[PDB]
Amino acid sequence: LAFHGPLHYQGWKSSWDEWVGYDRIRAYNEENIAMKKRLALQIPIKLKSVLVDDWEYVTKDKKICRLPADVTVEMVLNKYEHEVSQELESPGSQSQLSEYCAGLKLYFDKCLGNMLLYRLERLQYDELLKKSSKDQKPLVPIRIYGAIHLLRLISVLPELISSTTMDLQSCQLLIKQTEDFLVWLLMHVDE
Amino acid sequence: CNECKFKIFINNSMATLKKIESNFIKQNNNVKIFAKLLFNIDSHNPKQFQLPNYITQIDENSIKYDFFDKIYKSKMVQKRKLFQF
Amino acid sequence: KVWKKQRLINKKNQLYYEPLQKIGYQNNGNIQIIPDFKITQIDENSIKYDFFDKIYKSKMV
Repeated sequence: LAFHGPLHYQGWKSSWDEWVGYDRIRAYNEENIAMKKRLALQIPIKLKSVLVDDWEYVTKDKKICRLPADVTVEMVLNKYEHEVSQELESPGSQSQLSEYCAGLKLYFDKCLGNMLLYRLERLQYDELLKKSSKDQKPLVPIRIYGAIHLLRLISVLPELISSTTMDLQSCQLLIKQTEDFLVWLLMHVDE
Repeated sequence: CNECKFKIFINNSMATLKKIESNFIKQNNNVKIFAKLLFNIDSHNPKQFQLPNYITQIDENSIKYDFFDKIYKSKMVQKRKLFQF
Repeated sequence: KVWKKQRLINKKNQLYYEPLQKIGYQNNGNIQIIPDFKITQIDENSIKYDFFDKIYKSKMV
């Protein structure tokens, strides 16, 4: 059990000690001093006509016609902490809502350009990125994107969730909160 | 391309065994559920829409303030549950 | 249930670390504090958060 090559440097005099703090790698005595110097899952079906409705509605209509869209994700994400965080969740910590909401905002801040787009929607993003580059400001997709694509976003997470090497009860909790949002949007059909 | 940049940056000869995302969590805040999929966002090329036929100092202060806010919210929900009970 | 610990593992490849989730991991103990036999890099915030969550869960009973 030594941070350096296993054998204080054993087998040496006392005037060689050093106890500084740096990176520590064992590597089996550097492969035994280089051989002694070289010998010397899917979302449940509850109210899912919406996906087949907007699947054919993006071929020619792209589900949005106004560039400064009045629908924003900030307000519908703020209502989560004021409506069902104090109602459905058990008493305790609101981490399972607030942490996921912050992660969702950070994911939406960079999800554009890597899938989740259609050809005319790609042209829409291209035109907004040229029109937003005239003042060298960062592109915030919160004020100019609707909440319609949030359902397709949370539907396109699950098959890439298992694409990385990570544990299963994480998937269980992820689909648990996915069930929570679909329960939330069961009655909120106007949004 | 993003895959080209990933191949020319890491996949060629540098940090193949060492995980770049290992020290990612030391500077990122308010992201805990998914961190592994954020690293390999350039290793996969994008694609068009398809559908299957089946269908730490300042971070410590920030999380301390978040914990204080959640404690006050827990007290408020305790008041709410004793009111509704 | 007995839970007779796991009596530690040497510094070879058998000792595997993967920190992913801090709330509700249900890792049955066997943790260590940082600033197969699965162990998590738990810290003060995660232990204190899950302890508070459990005691707020159990106070109905």
